[PDB]
Amino acid sequence: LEEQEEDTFRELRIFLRNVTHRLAIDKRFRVFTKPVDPDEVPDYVTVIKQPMDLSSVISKIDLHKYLTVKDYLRDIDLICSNALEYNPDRDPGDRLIRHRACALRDTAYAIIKEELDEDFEQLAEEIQESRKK
Amino acid sequence: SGRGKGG
Repeated sequence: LEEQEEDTFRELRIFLRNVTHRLAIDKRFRVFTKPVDPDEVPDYVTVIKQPMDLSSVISKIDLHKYLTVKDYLRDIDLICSNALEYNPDRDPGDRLIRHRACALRDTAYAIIKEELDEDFEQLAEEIQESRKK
Repeated sequence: SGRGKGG
C-alpha cells in the first residue's frame, strides 16, 4: 500500500496552516482575516463573485481542499485580486488596503519560495495529477 | 471597482 501520498498531503497541510497563521497574525493583513462584511460594504457582492479571506483558507485546509501549493496560492491570489478589483484608488485608505493586498500576495509567495522544497511541491502537484487520471 | 470601504 502507498499511504505515502497521504503523508505528502499531511505535511503539505501542516505547512499551509503554518504559513496561513503567519499571514493572519501579521498586523498588515488583519483586513484579510475575515470575510468582507456586506453590512459595512453593501456593494462588495456586486463586484466580487468569489470572496476569499484567510479564515476561509484555514477552513479549506481543514477540509482537504488544497492538494498543492498552486491550489493554495490560487486562493491567496484571489484575496489579492478581489481587493484590487473591488477597491478604487480615491483616498489614502483605498491605497493602504490595495498595498496590503499586494503585500499579502508577495509575502505568501516569498515564504513558500524560501521554505518549500521544490521536489516536495512537484510531488504534491503530480499526485494530484495521478488522482485526476 | 466599487465605492471603497472608507464608509
